[PDB]
Amino acid sequence: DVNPKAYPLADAHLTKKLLDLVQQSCNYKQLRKGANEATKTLNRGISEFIVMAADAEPLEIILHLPLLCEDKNVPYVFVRSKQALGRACGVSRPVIACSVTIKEGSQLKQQIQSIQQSIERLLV
Amino acid sequence: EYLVSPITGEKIPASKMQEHMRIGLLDPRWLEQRDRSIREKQSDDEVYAPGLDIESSLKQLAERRTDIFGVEETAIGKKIG
Amino acid sequence: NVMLESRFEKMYEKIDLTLLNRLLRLIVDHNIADYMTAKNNVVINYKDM
Amino acid sequence: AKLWDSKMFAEIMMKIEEYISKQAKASEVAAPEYRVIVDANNLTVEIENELNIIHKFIRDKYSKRFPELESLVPNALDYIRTVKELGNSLDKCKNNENLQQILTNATIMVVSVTASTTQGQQLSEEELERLEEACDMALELNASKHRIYEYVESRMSFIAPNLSIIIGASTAAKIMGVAGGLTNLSKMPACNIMLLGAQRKTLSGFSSTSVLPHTGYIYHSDIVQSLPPDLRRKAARLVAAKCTLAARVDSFHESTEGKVGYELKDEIERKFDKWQEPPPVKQVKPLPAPLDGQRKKRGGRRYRKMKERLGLTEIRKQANRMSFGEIEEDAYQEDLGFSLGHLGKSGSGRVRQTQVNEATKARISKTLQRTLQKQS
Repeated sequence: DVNPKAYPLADAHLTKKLLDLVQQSCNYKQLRKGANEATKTLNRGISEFIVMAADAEPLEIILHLPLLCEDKNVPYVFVRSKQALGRACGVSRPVIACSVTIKEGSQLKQQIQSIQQSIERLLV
Repeated sequence: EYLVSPITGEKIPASKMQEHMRIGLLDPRWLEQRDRSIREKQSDDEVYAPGLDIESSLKQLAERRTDIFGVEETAIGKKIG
Repeated sequence: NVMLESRFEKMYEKIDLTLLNRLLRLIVDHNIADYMTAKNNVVINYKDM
Repeated sequence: AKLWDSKMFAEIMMKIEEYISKQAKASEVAAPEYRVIVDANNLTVEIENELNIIHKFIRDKYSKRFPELESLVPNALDYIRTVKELGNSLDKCKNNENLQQILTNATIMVVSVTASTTQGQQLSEEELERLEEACDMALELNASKHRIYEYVESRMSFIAPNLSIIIGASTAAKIMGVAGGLTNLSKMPACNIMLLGAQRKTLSGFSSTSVLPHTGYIYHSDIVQSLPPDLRRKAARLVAAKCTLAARVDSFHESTEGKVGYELKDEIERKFDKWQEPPPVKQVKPLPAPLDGQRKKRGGRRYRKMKERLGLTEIRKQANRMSFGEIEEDAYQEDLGFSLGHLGKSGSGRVRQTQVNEATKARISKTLQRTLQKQS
């Protein structure tokens, strides 16, 4: 199965919703790909939420992101596939961490808030 | 772990997403270009002499050039010594 | 009275860039002098060299 | 008042924790050793944040004597050593003294030349004594930092076993100390890690390429420096990315054997070999055989535009005509025989001058236009 270290793992419905929102954010120029860009967004406090994969090997290369999310008060979730997450980001290469940035006046704000509420009530 | 194919509508195991997508969108222009290239490089006549012929030519040159090769030195064109 | 005519041998090839820059600071802005002196520190190409 | 008062407390704490570090080193060769490493790595940050304050204080104090040396020597330690060596007497033969070890020869001649026209007054004896006291304190702090780095480098096989494999313990010690901790190192993007330890070295009448910019400890690591200089930037980027991965693995104390580190080092070596791979055999393209058969070429808008561009123009049609027996006058010294022909000359048959055809106007390439747009 999946690594137990990724405890806030989303189910199929939330996985589909998260991938759809990630694709929409990519279309709106509101997404950052890669763990390094996710870390940069977290340090600058311009991240709505962080989506990271559960197939990263080793998973410890992105387990620092939950700590930064807790420090910066940003929701985070784990998806079951690093290949579908990359495809949602618009990149054929697998992506193990994507960050949805904050853009004032964006039409995705309501969907972003709904996804944040869904994620923040799923970790435990 | 079957993901629906966005190009054909079928289902492939997730272990073969990237390869199926790369192969699925492979232009037949690549096939015809490769066939053309295969036809060209397997039909051009060799321009330079083969290796044994090169060695034989160099041996003849050494025989007829004693100012460069050999022990004794005859004239430029002579072969006796 | 004596007439002396000569040349500064290897005048261009022996110009130190640091000293030239520092002497150029005296007559032009430090930004212009730095541009002119850094311009002489470029890769020189000739075919495959 | 404050920095001087806090200096004694910082020195006392550093001495106590250095005695603890020496005791730990003796014991190695319930007070676990990991807490000792954490204390030493926080000591590195404290020493850095005291050394920069001391350097700022010296810079403010020494600015009365030789205000320009701060720009010539941006490095804090080099600044302190230089102001110690020169002191109040700038022209005291110190130029050929230990300065050659402190500074590069080019910046040595630059600072000597600048000191030739210092326009700065001498410093009082109390100002002197304070300056040498601050310099001695800074040098002692640097020595303590070197001791702490040596101790941490001696223990890098346990705290960061994976990252030790890639760049070695020395570079590991330097990056861990400058980052502020293994945890701080992990919570940092690979782009920032590559610039760890970088110095804004002054360029003295040279291009910014000659004085390697945006290069840190990783760029000067053994594996990165072993490549040809034309590939060292990509090597530094790749090694920094893999070191960031290893640090993230190490901060969770996973793969303590070093399996992740060995895999990352093998990947780095494979990529380096691929960059060093000899070029493949490339076929020679023969000359096309001459052809005399008729070839049909399409027309249309594109053909019309190419015909308009390459086609003969009235200004060029008239410049190709030379009058018979009308010996003109030379209009270009640098190239004789050159003439405008019938352009603006009698016998052309045209009262008014021909206008410039705008279709022949000069224009730049599409890729060149893209580069110009990017430059903006």
